Amino acid sequence: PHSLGILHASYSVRQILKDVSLYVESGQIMCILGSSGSGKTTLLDAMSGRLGRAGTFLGEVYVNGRALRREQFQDCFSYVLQSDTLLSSLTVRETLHYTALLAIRRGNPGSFQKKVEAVMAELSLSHVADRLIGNYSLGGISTGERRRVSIAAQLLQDPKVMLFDEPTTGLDCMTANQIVVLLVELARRNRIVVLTIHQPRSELFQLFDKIAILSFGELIFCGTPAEMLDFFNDCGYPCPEHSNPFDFYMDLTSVDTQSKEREIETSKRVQMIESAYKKSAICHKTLKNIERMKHLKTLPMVPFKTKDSPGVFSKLGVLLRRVTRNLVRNKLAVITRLLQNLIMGLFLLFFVLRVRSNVLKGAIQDRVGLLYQFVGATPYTGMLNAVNLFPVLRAVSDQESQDGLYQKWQMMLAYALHVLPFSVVATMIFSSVCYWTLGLHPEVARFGYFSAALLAPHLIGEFLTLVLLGIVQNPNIVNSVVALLSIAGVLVGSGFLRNIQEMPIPFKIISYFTFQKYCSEILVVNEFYGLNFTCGCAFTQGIQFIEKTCPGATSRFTMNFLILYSFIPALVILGIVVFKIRDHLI
Amino acid sequence: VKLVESGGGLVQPGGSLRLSCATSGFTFSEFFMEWVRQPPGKRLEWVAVSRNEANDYTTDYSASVKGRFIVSRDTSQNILYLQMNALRAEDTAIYYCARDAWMGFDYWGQGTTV
Amino acid sequence: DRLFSSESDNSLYFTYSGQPNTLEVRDLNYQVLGIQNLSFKVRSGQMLAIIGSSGCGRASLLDVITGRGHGGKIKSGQIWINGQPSSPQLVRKCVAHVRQHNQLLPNLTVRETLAFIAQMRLPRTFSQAQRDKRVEDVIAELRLRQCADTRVGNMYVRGLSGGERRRVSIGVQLLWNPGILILDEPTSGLDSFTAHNLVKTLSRLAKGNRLVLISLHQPRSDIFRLFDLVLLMTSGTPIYLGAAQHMVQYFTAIGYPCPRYSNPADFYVDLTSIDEQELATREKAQSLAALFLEKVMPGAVQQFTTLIRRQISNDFRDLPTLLEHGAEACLMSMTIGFLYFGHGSIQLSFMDTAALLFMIGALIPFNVILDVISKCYSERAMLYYELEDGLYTTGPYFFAKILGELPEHCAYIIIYGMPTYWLANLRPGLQPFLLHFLLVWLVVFCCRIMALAAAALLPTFHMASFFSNALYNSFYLAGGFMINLSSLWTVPAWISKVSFLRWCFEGLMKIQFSRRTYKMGDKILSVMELDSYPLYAIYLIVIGLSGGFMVLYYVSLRFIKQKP
Amino acid sequence: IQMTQSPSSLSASLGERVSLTCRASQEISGYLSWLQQKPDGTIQRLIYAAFSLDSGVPKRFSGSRSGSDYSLTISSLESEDLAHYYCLQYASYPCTFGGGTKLEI
Repeated sequence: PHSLGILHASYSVRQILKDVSLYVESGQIMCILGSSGSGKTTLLDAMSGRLGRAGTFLGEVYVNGRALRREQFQDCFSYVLQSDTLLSSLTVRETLHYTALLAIRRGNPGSFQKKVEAVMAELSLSHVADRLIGNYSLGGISTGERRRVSIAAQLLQDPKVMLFDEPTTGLDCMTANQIVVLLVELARRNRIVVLTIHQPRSELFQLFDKIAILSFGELIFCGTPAEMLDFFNDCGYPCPEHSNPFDFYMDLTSVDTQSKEREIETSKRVQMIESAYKKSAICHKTLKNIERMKHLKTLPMVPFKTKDSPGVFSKLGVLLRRVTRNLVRNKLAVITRLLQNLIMGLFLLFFVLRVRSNVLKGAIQDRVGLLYQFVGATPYTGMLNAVNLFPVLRAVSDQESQDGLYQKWQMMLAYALHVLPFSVVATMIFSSVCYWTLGLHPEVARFGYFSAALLAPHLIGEFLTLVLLGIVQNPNIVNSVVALLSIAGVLVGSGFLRNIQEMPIPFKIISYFTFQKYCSEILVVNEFYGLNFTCGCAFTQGIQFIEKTCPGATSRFTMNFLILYSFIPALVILGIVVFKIRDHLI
Repeated sequence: VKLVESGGGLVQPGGSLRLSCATSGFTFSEFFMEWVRQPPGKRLEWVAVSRNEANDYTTDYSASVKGRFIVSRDTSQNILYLQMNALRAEDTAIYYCARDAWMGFDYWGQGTTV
Repeated sequence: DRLFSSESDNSLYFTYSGQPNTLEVRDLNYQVLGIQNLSFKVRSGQMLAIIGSSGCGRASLLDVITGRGHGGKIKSGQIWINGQPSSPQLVRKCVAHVRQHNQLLPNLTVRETLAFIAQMRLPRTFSQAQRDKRVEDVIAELRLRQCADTRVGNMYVRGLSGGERRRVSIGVQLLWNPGILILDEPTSGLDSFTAHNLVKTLSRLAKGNRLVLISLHQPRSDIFRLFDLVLLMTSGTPIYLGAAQHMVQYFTAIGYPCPRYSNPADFYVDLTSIDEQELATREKAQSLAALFLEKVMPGAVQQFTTLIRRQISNDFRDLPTLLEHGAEACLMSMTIGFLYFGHGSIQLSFMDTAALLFMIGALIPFNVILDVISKCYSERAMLYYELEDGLYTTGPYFFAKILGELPEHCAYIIIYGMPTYWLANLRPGLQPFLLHFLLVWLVVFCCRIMALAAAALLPTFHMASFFSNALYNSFYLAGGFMINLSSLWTVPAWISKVSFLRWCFEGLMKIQFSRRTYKMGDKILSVMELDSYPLYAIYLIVIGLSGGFMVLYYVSLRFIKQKP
Repeated sequence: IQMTQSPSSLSASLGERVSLTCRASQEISGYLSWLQQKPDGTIQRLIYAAFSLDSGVPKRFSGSRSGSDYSLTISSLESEDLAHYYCLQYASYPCTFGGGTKLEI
């Protein structure tokens, strides 16, 4: 049987862990308790090997006699999160199949489907295999079913040592008891399960095999609950009848941060308990067992995962198909994506509704206002869609990247690839509905040019919002910054109401890096070229207004189009770099 | 408000003595009753407290005299009593009779040498 | 009992003097979980702890006891409070409610908010010395003397501990000396020792001839050991009612012994918890429930002054908010100045000046709307709780909020309007500058009132923000700069007639182009509809729109409830 | 909470401005009282809450606070000031007293 061994674990970067020593075997489940400043999450992250890059972590970790290095923690120890970020518009079977494809690479999907069926039958998830996840309060699956689906997705990689970060917090009593029973069964099924509970119940005492208590990183006790009660009785603190020994022992080994004397009293009590535990025979037996397993050379090799490194293009295609199925199965998402520009155009038509030919009343002013509204609204709609649909995918990617499944830049590329055609179709239908109704130089070439000149800035703004969401966590600050940047661009770079030929030098230099200037130039060349004006009165034709706004735009229309089309890969590379630094600065 | 202390004299170690604190000029059933001592070469030290009628005339003592001293009050005569046991060893002081402690030690008494 | 703090004071400095309050409920049957045949009777001096399923969905049992509730409202029983039937006036005059979420201003200390609550609760007959004595007694009763000067700030601020915040809330809800105290989850999110201290404080408060009701979902062992009276509520039906120490004896006598080393409350909760299996456990809880029955001033002006003083003290001490507001205002002003910089060899044209005025008029309303919506939704819950408590009838609260926002609004207006008139090289002089300043101030005030009305009209933050953005876009498109103010058939004309942005742009045009002839002023004013209304007419229209928006906001505050 | 009062002794003549310093081990939020123990034995409180004065107390006594150090300023001293002063706190249980200061003429 396998065996996990921890010797003198310590985490400084301010001494979060102080001489942590644990020892777990196969068929047993170990629970770890502690206060808020106990440091159990840090210990779990150091055992899984995630937060070990921010600060130094001492101590050795022996698994089946062989000591794993700092790079062998990820492919051997599994970690289950607490947020449980899952896609609502996806079924359990499809999610497990996508997870198996991202983790395992064998061949035809028959083996993957058989493995998914076996894993679902192991956790009794066959009754919800053809049901959407959704929300527990909106009619979907319950929180316990979501936790079971997460456990199944984590077990798809066939692990042997599992870690859980508070799997019972946030749930009811019956759901927590069922989760505890399921974890006990999984541990008894030839596996190692090390979980942490904030405050267990009374019936969860005789179900665990080993109970650990940590106080500010110092190991207070770790052993069999029977030996735990024996040691707590011999130490001079007998547990009263009907007192929930869990909470009693948690309060006995806690620090009261309310006064200056009670704190010192609790500290001295904790130190005395730790000193009595260090001189006990349980720690000596644990150290002897660890030393024996270290120099035994009888146990088999270290059980790693059955996952193999897949191709980058395969993971990209799998993520693309996953996000496409998630977007299609969500009617509201595609509805907003295809109707935001339509609602904006209808709101503009409710005010303008027509464009006349009279220099004195509504000849150039209405067109300039419409173009300004389009340039200020398309990135606004892109940012709205991004803030409404990306954060959940960002959370899913952040949760799945720590397990070694895929990278975040691949997720961003798949998101861009699946958002390109929907936005293209939305802009196309919006232009087909609104550009012909307004009657702005009706022509097929002008129609296509207008469609492209309203589609490119939309994608530019959407990619900028994606970059800002990848660099800033809070979506509200991202929304505010994107709105401010779009307003500044449409106010400075756009030569509609600023006369760039007279603006100062710094603003003129800043406007060269903004797509609003190129968009305005393209719109002017497309609109004010093939029509004349009359007053029955400053200008007479459209060429005069073109030369007044942007003189050399007629000869640089193609260059502006090329710049507007090449601004997209620059933003893609910027987002790739933003994600490649975000996956490290966290 | 006037506070008069009585019951001071020469006693033997391990004996028993009872002090008397006369209250006049204020409601005796609405205010607290405090016992403050003073060693000949140390600072002031609170001894016990006699709560009002709102607390069912409960008593409380410090960590140094808990179990040996017993304070009681007479509502009919408005006279505070303090039964002292196992005295003359270290409890020799200039014990005073105060009125309120949470609202500031005001309207002190005369004090007697025990 | 021996592992917690023992160096405390068991004295009661602020007790309830009066007749003992009684609370008797007879056969309570709530419908939309499933309260059936609920009956209990408590008197002053006892602490009733409702453990188990103490809720019926979104509203707890203490909410329907007091008469509140988010779900259904049909009743099937009787509620007797102090020998009188249940009524909102009785529950507002005698019963006190302490919600789970606290309502405290972070920019205020404990003593300041306590004095404010005492002034807003005690009648005008009590002098200042009596209010100070009451505040001191309330502070000494809950042992809050070591933090009377420290701030009570919430998260992201220093403030104090959560237990001290709960104690401050209890003192706020206990200043007017209530007869019946009710708290909903007081030990939620607190430390174990802090929860024990809070339970001891509540027990000491109930011991002083008072009635305290506590609702806890999963009480600890030390919390359950200090309970005076306990009521086991599972799926709305009661199982046991009496002393906490006798619950184990009753369960042993009925034939359900408690196992050694197991919490009694958790065991008795998970033993009769409903899950074919749902109906098997339903008859078990009904059998235990059925067998248990067989065995048994000061005034409006004073309130307005207190409210405006509290608002001023909370606003003038919020350093980060004012700093970020001034920073964004200075950024916008510098952008507007350096973008339309008129000083130099080349001067501004007519279209440039028109666009500058239109931007000055229609760029600040977005940030104003955002800030006002944020400030409203940061205290909507506190305002609703204060209105439900019965402090004020939101009559003078409108004027108090207006006069408290006026200083910050004027400061923001000054900061936004100082570095914008000289950098743009506009018409020199004092009278046109003062007129432009007053017009911008009035327009921003009208936008603030519109944002207040939109926040008070819709309870959802996202829906209110969307409605405000829609109104802003409607007033932006209705301006006389985008659609020429001539291509409006029936709807956009009437929209622009009530749009403050159009009037602002018209006033700015009439002020900056008054008898000015520039090369390529009167011709553009003739071809547009800006000359149809003089300056004082525009000012009167803006004042009337502001008054109408204020009336709408007052109506929304008086009629529409500010449910969080 | 330990109350350290400084200095332990002070001697001055009539007419000078004397000030006694009393420091608390913890934060009392201004809950401090000043006592005056006459040589005859009768004690009388002069200043409560470190800001207000009791009834019958002359206006020469004043209380101030500078951070965590409370100061009792006595200006225009007479010959009737020969007594002991003890600073105490009543913000936290139990109520502790100070070291004391023997003011002599």
